[PDB]
Amino acid sequence: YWENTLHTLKQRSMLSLGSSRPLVSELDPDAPIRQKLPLDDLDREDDIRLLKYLFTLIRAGMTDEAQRLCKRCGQAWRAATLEGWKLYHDANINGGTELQAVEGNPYRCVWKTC
Amino acid sequence: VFANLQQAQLGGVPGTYNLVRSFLNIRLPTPIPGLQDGEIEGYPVWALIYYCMRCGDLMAAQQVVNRAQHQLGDFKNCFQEYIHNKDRRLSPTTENKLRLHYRRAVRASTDPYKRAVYCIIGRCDVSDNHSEVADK
Amino acid sequence: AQERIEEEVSLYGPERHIEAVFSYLTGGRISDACRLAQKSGDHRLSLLLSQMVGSQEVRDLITLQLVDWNKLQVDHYIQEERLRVFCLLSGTPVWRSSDNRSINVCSQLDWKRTLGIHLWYMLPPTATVAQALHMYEQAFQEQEGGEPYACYPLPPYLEDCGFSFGDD
Amino acid sequence: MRRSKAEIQRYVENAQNSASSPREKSMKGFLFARLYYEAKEYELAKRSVSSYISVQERDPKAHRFLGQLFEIEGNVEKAVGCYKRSLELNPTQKDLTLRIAELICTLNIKDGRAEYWVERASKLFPGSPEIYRLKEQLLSSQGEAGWNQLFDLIQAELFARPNDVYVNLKLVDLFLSNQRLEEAVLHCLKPERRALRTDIEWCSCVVRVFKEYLASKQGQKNTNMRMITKELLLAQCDVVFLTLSKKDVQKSKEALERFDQALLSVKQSVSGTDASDLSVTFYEMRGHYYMHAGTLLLKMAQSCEVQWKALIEPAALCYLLAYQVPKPKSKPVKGDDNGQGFLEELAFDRQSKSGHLLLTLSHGKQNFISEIIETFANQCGQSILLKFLFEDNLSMQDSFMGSDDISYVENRVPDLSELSQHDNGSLRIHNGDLQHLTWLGLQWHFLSTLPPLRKWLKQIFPRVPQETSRLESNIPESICLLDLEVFLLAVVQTSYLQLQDNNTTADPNRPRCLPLPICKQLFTDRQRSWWDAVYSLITKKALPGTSAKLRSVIQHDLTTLRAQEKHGLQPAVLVNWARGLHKTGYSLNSFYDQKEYMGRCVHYWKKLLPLLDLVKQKKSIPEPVDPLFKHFHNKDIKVSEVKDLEDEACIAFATLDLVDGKTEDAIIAFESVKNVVAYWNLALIYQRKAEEIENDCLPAEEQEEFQECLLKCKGFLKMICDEYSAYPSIATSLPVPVETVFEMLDSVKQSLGEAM
Repeated sequence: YWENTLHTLKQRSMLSLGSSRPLVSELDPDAPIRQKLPLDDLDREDDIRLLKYLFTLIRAGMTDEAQRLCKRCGQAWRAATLEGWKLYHDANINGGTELQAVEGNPYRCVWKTC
Repeated sequence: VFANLQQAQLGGVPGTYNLVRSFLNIRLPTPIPGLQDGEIEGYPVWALIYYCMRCGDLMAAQQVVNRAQHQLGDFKNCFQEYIHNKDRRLSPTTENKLRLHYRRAVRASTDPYKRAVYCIIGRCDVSDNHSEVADK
Repeated sequence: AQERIEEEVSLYGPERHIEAVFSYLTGGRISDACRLAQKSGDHRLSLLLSQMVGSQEVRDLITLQLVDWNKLQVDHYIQEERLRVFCLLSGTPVWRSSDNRSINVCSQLDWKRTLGIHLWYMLPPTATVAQALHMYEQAFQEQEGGEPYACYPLPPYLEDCGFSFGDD
Repeated sequence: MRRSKAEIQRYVENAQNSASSPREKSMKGFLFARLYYEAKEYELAKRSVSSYISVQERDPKAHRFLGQLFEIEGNVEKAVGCYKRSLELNPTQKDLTLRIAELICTLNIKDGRAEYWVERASKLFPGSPEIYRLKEQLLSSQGEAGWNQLFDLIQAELFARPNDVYVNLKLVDLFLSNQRLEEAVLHCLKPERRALRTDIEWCSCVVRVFKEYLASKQGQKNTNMRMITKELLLAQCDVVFLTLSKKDVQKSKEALERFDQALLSVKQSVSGTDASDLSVTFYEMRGHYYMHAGTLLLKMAQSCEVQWKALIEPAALCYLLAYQVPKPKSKPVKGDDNGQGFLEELAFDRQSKSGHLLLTLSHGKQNFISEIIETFANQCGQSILLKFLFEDNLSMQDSFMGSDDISYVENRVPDLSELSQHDNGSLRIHNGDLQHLTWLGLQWHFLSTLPPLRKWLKQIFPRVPQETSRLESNIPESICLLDLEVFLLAVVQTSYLQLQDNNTTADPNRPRCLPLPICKQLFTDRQRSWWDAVYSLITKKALPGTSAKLRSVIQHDLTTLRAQEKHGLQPAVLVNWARGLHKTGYSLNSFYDQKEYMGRCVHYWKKLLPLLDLVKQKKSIPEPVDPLFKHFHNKDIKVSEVKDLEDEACIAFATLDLVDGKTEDAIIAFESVKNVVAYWNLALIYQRKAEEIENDCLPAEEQEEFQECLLKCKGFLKMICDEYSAYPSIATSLPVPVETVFEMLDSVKQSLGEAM
């Protein structure tokens, strides 16, 4: 992913030309959405298609295939973000029992407020 | 040709050879990569021969061969014989030599028209596709 | 850290948003930090705070993404801002790449905040305070004959004056 | 630089005007010094870094920046002073050592501290000619003694760590400049330079030195000159191979042209009744050049330009030529054995690669090689391929083959019996090359002929691994050949899966297999780290330092390899691994290895059993959460395959019973299993029992037992024949056609009539 963006950045860095437009700073999925300046309509369309696939996979109630596609492509940020509205499973009473109270957070109130 | 009229990037001119040349100039007037020998008035000789073969104008093909004197190799006589023979009689030894030349060299050029023309002349395989799979 | 953050919010405000976020991440606050973030326009950090509070899966995923980026050789063009905020999120003070790139977040400020970050983001929450302080000692001392990657506890009036110290 | 100087100057001016705080200036003097150095304010940066050092005497980065600013300005004394202070406060720093060395060299005041920093930088990373040129500029103040000390330090660093290839190259260049051809030749002819012949620049320098030696000393021509020329041509071939493996085309074409010119000159010099090792060397180099031309043709075809499906003919011809080129039969002429071994190894590797490429590109056609030989064996075709390779360059007079005549020379047919020996010989060189191992595994999987992985590991590692043959363990310091084979099968399957996914994403017109330089790396960072840790454990323990991390990675990988902690894995890949282990056990005859394979398969089946119930209940399919594996949806198991998986598990249990010895238990298990493979295994067990009975004495009493065993096996054979006649899918489901069944039936009906 980000092949065209990387090529444009390389051209701008090696020849001072090839980025006569609102360019980006970093190659992160949150950098343009934070700087409020987009880039490449083809990349936006590909991201829209990937989000369509993620929505079709999540609506069915699946997560394994979702993270599989995330690891295959490279957009696991959505799967990493969609894991904050959970809650700890307080059931551990000793050390021999497996640690299952690690998923979730007590800040679900501020999460749903945001 | 009738749709492209006359005053539109060298329109159709009366005569079979002139109509074929006008159709070639309408389709691809620029020199296609993979040119050999010379050209007829700056037009692709291989594409012209392919268009003449596809149209079936054997007299126009003969006219093109007669016009391409120094713009081609030593296969003008073979082209003339292939055009004049309805049963395709251009010497079995010459046909085998052309087939061997096509199987050896003419197998990766950037000229699909020239490749198809050489394949048709040498009588190789049963189907040779280059760039015709496009709703045509 | 309440007094520290309440005297530091007056030194860094709107125009100092980068250093304000850095101080918030080094302190480990949630309430006023998320309030200021949602008042300014920082929704990514507000959404990621809950995922950071517990569950090291997101941290491992971000570390794997950083490793993939270092392998693809894009850190030369990616600014140090995202790298250092990802390092602060993971818990490491200094990150070393395969291209002689050392991204430091400067965790040698206050030993209390350093130990808090090491206990929260660095070490898992299932580690006791004894193991946490042992790991901190191995960090700012030596484990196999390397360099200390932390700070040494000193009196507050002693940190004001400089002393001949090194990375040995 | 990323920010504008004027912009950052305006920013710092606004920051100083909005709140002029000397306390904040002193506390951020380091960042202020960096900003001033970026905006070109040396005095302001120096003042800021001085205030920062005065308020906090920590972090040698401030002293380093102050020394850099002083060096940029002009105060070299204070610059080198701050640099030495920073390097003494810090443990070590390559940049600091280089800066101190260059400052001392510019000041022409040689001291011991600079030499100590240079030695530390060499112990850290002795690469790059910068260290060599700094040592030269430091020791040039003495002269002959300085050069002797430089050579001694270079030799000491090379003995400490073999990584001074560029240093040796620059030393040879300095010798050539100072007119030391004999010393350069003596340094190049060292026995330790054979392992360092993997650098294009070093090999080119060696070739140039040998050419200069030949041009200077030409009055003699004996074994020394022959060895010099042989080493020069070997280095040229290595340059060609490295330039082809690289991602460039221009240098590869230049190296190919140089090699063609050298081969033409060698042929012209040999053409005069010569029967020695020179002819064998020329044949081996011709085969290597043919393989190189085939690789170049494949690379230029796999670039979305020409017809990749039509460019197979010249590559196939070159591979067939390199395969038909024979190998040096022992030693033709004694003397060049040190080079003869490398030549034989390269010939074996070239033959194996050419055979694999031919068998993967022929698409199962045997007449393809004959058609290629018939349609490409003339001067016209030779000139055509030469012009296509060298881009309309090097004609018949420049090529070694253009001067001769082609009369349809016969070639050799690639055979599996020879390819097995070629692979066994190439594994000794591929020892430690995970990419080469994965490539060979993929080639053999595509060829549908899997050699014994036990013999593979035995040929790879000549020694016995530490604490091998372990079924279930929890110690990372105890790997085993079972886990090694499991990991090899897993990485081969994941590479095949990735290649199939890429082919389905791109276009279905992709070739069957791709070379290693085209496939680049066939592993991941964690996989390479685990392979290095396994290699270290085989070569006895790990290196001090990262041994803890290596053991942790080994344990984390073994937790998933030995099916210790269930983290989520697909059943299809595990079933494939179990089938591969069963095939490897059936291919061998050892009892202990077969027992270990059966035990591992039974453990895998018992670990998969709790996962088979989730598929019948219509649940979710697990996936590998570790970044090690890359398996996806290409190897999946549907709901209707649970019965087949249970039948395979029962067959595995019955085979375990048969290998252990409980023949009655294996027989009743196969009888309970309602599969045709179960009846086939029952017939096989009956035939094995009959053979074991017949192997002993055959008087007049065991004949009844032999006859009843023959009848028991003939009953199952007849029922299998009836099932096959009722449904033709029985022969397809059985791993063996009806031909062997009919042969065994005829053998039984012929042996039933015997009377001892």
